[PDB]
Amino acid sequence: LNLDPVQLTFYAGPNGSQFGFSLDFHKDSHGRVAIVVGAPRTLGPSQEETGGVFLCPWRAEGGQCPSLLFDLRDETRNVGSQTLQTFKARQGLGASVVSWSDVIVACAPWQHWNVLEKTEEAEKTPVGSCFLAQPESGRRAEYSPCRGNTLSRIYVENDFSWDKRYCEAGFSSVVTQAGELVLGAPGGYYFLGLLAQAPVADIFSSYRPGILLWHVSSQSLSFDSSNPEYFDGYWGYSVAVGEFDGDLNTTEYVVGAPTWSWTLGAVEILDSYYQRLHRLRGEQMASYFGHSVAVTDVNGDGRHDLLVGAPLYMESRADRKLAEVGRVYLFLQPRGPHALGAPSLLLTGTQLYGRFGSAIAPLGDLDRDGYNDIAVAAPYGGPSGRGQVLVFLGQSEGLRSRPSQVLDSPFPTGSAFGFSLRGAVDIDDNGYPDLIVGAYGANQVAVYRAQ
Amino acid sequence: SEARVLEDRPLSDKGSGDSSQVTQVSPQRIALRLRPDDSKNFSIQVRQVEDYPVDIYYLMDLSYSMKDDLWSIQNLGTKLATQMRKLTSNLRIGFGAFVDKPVSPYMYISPPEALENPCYDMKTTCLPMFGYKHVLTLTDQVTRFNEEVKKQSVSRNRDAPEGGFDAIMQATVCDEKIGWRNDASHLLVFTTDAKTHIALDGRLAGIVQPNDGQCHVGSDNHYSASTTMDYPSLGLMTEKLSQKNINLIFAVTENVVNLYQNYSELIPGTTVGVLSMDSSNVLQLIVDAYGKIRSKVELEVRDLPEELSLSFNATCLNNEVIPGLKSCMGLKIGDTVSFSIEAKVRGCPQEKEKSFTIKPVGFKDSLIVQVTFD
Ligand SMILES: [Ca+2]
Ligand SMILES: [Ca+2]
Ligand SMILES: [Ca+2]
Ligand SMILES: [Ca+2]
Ligand SMILES: [Ca+2]
Ligand SMILES: [Ca+2]
Ligand SMILES: [Mg+2]
Repeated sequence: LNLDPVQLTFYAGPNGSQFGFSLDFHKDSHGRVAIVVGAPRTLGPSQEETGGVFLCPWRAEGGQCPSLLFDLRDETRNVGSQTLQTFKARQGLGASVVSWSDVIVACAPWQHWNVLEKTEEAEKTPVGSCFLAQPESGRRAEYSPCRGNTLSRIYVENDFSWDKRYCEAGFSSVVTQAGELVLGAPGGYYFLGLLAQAPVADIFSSYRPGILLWHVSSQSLSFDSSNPEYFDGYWGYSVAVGEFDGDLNTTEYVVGAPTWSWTLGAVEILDSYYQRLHRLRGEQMASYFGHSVAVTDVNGDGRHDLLVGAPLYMESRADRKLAEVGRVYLFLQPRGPHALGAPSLLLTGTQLYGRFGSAIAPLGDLDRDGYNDIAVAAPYGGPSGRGQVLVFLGQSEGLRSRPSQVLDSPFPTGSAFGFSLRGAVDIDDNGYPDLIVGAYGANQVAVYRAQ
Repeated sequence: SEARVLEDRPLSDKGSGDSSQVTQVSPQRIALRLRPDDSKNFSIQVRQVEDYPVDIYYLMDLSYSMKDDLWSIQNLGTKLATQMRKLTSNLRIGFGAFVDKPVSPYMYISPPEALENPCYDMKTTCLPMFGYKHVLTLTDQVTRFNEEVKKQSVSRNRDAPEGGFDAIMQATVCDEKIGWRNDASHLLVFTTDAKTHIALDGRLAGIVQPNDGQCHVGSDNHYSASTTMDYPSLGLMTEKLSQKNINLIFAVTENVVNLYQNYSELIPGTTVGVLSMDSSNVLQLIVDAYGKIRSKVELEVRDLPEELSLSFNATCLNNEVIPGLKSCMGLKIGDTVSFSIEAKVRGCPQEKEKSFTIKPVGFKDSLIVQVTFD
């Protein structure tokens, strides 16, 4: 409601670099807030699309950014009879970026891994392997919980138990307040999905350059399941952390699954041991249920509620019986041990083919009314199919179904405006959070300063 | 307040030739003149005629689990032609395919040897992955489907779901590429045995650009934008197949038939069936699917301005009328089913000329109703 669309700011990078995909705030020790924008298609040194991450300062006018430097060179090692290789071409470094405190974990979900043995091999599978850096201190480390030398024949004879080869680790990167690095690997364990948590401090303090295959002591991962219901969950598509147990000691893991229970979709809530506590099936099948989650306290009571996006929520109309307008569900959290049940609120879109709900961002007390507000994405909403960002406000009963403020796309058609959203950080020290939105079609990022 | 028939033609009985003037709906054009704050009604006499040419595009899944079904399609064209001949004297058959996006993590990109054939480790030869691969255009020659099959091979993708939705759009919108007839009823048979892919299965492969209704099949008979375009959604999948007057027929196995029968509710003009895992039960599936979709006369309204709405009454088989019904079921060949529509406008719009169509789903002929105000 107070996010002005007149005064804009435009950070652009290389052309044809898909800049602006994954973007985050970054607060230093002195309180200055920088911006860490990913760009999974920026060219590397070898004239190849090795991705990139640009650390853009806060400038009122925007412009170009100085890129962070990471090891973008292929590594080869010979340990015993095994030859370890890591491949960085077409890795999309920046496709999932997260920054916590003073550490930038800019992750490349497609850094491949392979192991050779005479004639046999472990296959170059997109395990995903993602980097860490501390620009203020200049310390560098890497982590990849799904690296193993198990051969193809052994996996075939065993029949695919504990298969992390297809992890794509770092895809869903959320860092706990405690300091634990949580990764989501929707391709692991027979292409059902997993979750991988290891400490950030252990990651920094247990990495040695030049060793491709090593394991952290504190690595704790999920468990494979033979349940035919669970097949192809993509479990880990978007991890979220919040208080869903009642005990402050345990930070529970909210995990989305686009496909479950015969192509329905689900959103699960599990503890630090990855044991199931709650599970919310999809209300309408294959309607984009199981991707977007946003653990935020919408009602203001103090209990962390839940949001789920569903941009392909098709409904009925009068002229024609089809209306793909997308829908954002609300699941409140009842007092006591009662589980989350029917969807407390159903937010409807209006523009057909609107793609409404592709990203949900908790913008905090945007109006300083006392309740958390969210901004639901729409890459191709609006009358001309250019893009919309719809801001829904929070209240005691939930969310107002009327978008208080809709931001139209400065960029031309095809920019996918509104794809990635981040909030709840005061970039101008004016008292209200300033929202930044990524559009990779225009290779630009629009920073709105709240009034 | 006049609704004089601007043009009307006699409904045909049997079609031996000159299909361009079948005129399966009467009246064709009616000029509507509604005074402000009033209503008017017009009569409709839809009647589907026998021997109405149709064209059928057989879209099929061809993943590794989809192999054994392909061993029973070598003579589908001859068998389908004989069965459909009893109900239509002119048939057109097409063929398509799909596996998934040829991209990581769906294909065997390692070692560089495996990039030419994924199934190298089990001593088998399979084609590289492809998202959509048009093979045959709809031609009235029966032998085209027989020759096209037994030439195509089977690819191999890792996960269970496939890129079927990508192939269906390229069937829907590439009308010139495949050869849709404008004076026929179109049946799209989509056969699969496993799950299918939806939107935001893209970021798992880095393929984020969403699908649009455009036709990206170039001169190579290939979905040229396979590795850069996303999957199509439900509104894209047909709202775009309603637009081309097309009927979609799922043909899926029992282990997945539950969702598809649960999914035809949100997409109209669709009849789900059960496909035996040897694809020996698809010939009877398609024939029975048309029988239900034919004797289910609906009434879809296109380009209806918001200034007015339509009220529907039905006069189905037997003189019994059903108020508040816009569709009749349980018909057969040659049935004449009447309808009653009352048009109500609010005041008088400042346009004085508008035109909307009253059309039976999947059928060319429609009532081009022209509404004027005075
Ligand atoms: Ca807990
Ligand atoms: Ca609450
Ligand atoms: Ca608020
Ligand atoms: Ca501000
Ligand atoms: Ca697949
Ligand atoms: Ca089979
Ligand atoms: Mg298969």
